[PDB]
Amino acid sequence: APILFWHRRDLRLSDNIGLAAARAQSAQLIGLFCLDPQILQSADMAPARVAYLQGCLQELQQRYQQAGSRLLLLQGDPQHLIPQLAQQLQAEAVYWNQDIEPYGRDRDGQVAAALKTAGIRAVQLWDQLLHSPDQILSGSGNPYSVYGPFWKNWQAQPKPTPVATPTELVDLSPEQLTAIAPLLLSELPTLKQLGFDWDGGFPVEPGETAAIARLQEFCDRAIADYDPQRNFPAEAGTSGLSPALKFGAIGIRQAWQAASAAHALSRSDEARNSIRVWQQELAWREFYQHALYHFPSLADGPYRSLWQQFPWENREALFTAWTQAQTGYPIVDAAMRQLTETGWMHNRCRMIVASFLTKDLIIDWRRGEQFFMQHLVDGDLAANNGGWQWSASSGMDPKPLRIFNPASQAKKFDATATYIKRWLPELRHVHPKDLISGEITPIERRGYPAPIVNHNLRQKQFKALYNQLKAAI
Ligand SMILES: Cc1cc2nc3c(=O)[nH]c(=O)nc-3n(C[C@H](O)[C@@H](O)[C@@H](O)COP(=O)(O)OP(=O)(O)OC[C@H]3O[C@@H](n4cnc5c(N)ncnc54)[C@H](O)[C@@H]3O)c2cc1C
Repeated sequence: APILFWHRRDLRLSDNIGLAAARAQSAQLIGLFCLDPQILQSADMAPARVAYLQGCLQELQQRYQQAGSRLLLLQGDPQHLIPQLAQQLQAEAVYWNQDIEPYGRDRDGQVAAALKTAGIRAVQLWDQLLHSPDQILSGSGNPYSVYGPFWKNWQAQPKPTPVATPTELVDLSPEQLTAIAPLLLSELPTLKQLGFDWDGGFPVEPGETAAIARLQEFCDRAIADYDPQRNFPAEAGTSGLSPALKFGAIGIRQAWQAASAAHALSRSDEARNSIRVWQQELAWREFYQHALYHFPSLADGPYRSLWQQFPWENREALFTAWTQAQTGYPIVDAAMRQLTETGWMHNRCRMIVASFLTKDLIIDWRRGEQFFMQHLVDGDLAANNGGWQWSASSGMDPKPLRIFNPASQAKKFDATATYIKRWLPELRHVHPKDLISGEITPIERRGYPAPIVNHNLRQKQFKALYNQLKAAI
């Protein structure tokens, strides 16, 4: 009677809540991962993400072998294959860590129900969050739609520490392997076999080992300057751990512990502040994940009533130029180029290009949300939807109407155009002054396009549409 542990976005053996809980029940612990066609074949899957995922799985296969058992690989529909696998193995139970997204939660409910019908226990525990969505509630027992109060609560809650890595596992026998032979893939498919290609690199190399190494390195040095270095795209001031957190190559308790230890080690007020600021970013992460959990309709698009009626202009040609980094706005194009070429973008840049697509181009932001999901190595529904709702204050933590001025943003966060010239080398000959203002002479512009829109006119247009709608309602 073995216990199966179903991995999804927790591709590591260390600090894994459900895995550690399973090990406490049995040493005959076998891991499994199911390549779900509804996920892998989605038009919203990003090649960079498949590449990172695949790399994480290669290491996980090794970790299980070294631990004493193995990682089973399946390809097909979870609610059909997992119960069948469990039944063929006469599994005592199937464990996994809970999801916050609509698809995963619906899927899990079905798998759990199928397992129950088969008389097999299903244990679903919280792992990817320091505090589950049901632990953080207002005085009236309700979820938060405003960040301030959420943080006040979240910050005061006792923090959990990392759990133990399972050891001394017992592998499946030949007879057990024969019983499940039909449900398994003989080996982990290569990226190319899956029909994907990616050669743009990663913010952090794939796998548990690389993630843990990055966390330690960051907390050992860079984290001390996080504030204000986190604001400048030209600087490598952030952790680059986003895909590791999205796929769980690193445990959230490990991340919190490393930062906490660095804070206790530091004797500098500035360093301590920088570390606290990084820790709060983890809080923002939970704010958006808890929001998606409590208000799943957020995934459908503009949340607030007014925004569900916004008269998006939707000029496809403008959207296309945005996707191809041909907007004529240096700060925006450099950012879009970084995204398509490397699958990652500095947060200040995500804010900048999002504001541009939504406010300047006036394109339904779901188009941008989707493009980001089709290219981000860290593409995450909760954080991505949170970022795009943010571009219009159409969801959680709404703020008064505001429109970023690309030139103002560039001058403030890329004052010497170092980031711009880095991703737009064909403009390295241009003075930072003009790259920031976005006013480049045709001769020095070469093949670089002219601005696709006039910011002042677009800003007036967006405000006019907003004010007219607000009045009509
Ligand atoms: C339009 C838009 C889309 C976004 N899309 C994503 C996305 O698909 N996936 C993703 O994980 N984040 C997204 N972000 C949030 C963000 O830009 C980062 O998580 C990312 O830049 C991570 O870089 P890092 O790992 O170096 O972050 P660090 O600065 O080192 O922060 C550490 C961790 O905190 C979390 N984090 C930081 N900023 C935020 C935030 N604003 N919201 C949620 N989590 C945050 C991430 O897990 C990150 O790895 C989006 C933001 C915007 C404005």
